[PDB]
Amino acid sequence: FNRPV
Amino acid sequence: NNFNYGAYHSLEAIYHEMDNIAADFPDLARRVKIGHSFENRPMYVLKFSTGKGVRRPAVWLNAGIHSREWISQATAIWTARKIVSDYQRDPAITSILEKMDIFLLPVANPDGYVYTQTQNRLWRKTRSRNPGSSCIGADPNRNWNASFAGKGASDNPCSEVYHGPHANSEVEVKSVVDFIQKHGNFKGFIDLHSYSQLLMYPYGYSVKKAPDAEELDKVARLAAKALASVSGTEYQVGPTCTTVYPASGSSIDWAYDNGIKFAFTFELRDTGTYGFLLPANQIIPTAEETWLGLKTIMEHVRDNL
Ligand SMILES: *[C@@H]1O[C@H](CO)[C@@H](O)[C@H](O)[C@H]1NC(C)=O
Ligand SMILES: N[C@@H](CC(=O)O)C(=O)O
Ligand SMILES: [Zn+2]
Repeated sequence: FNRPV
Repeated sequence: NNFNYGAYHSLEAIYHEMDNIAADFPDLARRVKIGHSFENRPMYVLKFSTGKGVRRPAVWLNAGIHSREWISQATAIWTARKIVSDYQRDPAITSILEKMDIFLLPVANPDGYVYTQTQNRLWRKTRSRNPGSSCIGADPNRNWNASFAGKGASDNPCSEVYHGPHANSEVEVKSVVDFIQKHGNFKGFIDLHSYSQLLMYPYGYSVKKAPDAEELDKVARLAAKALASVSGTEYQVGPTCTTVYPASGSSIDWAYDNGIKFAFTFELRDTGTYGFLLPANQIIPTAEETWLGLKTIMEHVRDNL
């Protein structure tokens, strides 16, 4: 992924 | 009634359905205001309880702390309906409720959620003002007093992981901290996020082993196996830091460091095909499988009581 979850 | 659990909904619609659940099952479910958001929206939980004991053990179920993770609030409101529907129809949830209260917070960041519905679907943070900055909001899941301002957070208010000026600076987080502290006797704290299909336990702020790691991993693995039994959805299990990334100031690390033993984060569906933008037709399948995971964890709390 490229952004936090 | 008139609430489609297979659709995404407005904050007002969710709060209305919570009121409907409390009204329809008044001896089991009660809606409790625990605080308010930065923009003065109420924060509401549902408490499910069958006993008038004092100091009854409790579990806290948290969702929607990151506003773009819409499957979390949708899964939470479905879970509210599932608990009331299945009480006295399923011995598992009935005996869970026999022994413990359940508190459910479907929208832990109401201002962010409204923002995702009206302005920017990918908003993550709160909507609090940052003096000296035009950037808005702090990451509520870096704002807890658990190695605050440690790894995986930022001092920069423009960051998606900005921790805020001090622990509990976000009133949405302070509200939950204050309620749990006053109420007492929490045995579980489960935080629902998305996405990645992960079931994790402490710690995010350090690689050190939680004293209860062996048990938490065993329980998470059983829960993942139960979750996979519904439709085959596979989850990975482990401590936050190595299973997703370092993250300080997170909710489950604060709960565990404050003595709440069964502290878990779910990262719900999917694994990146749609990411945060999970289609509505996956809400009920996600919520159905997640329920067997949540039930497994709560069965374990029950069996320790
Ligand atoms: C955070 O926890 C630490 C534990 O060392 C304590 O000293 C402090 O009072 C807490 N801070 C806040 C703002 O709650
Ligand atoms: N794994 C983290 C995700 C995050 O806050 O970035 C959690 O516990 O929610
Ligand atoms: Zn999240």
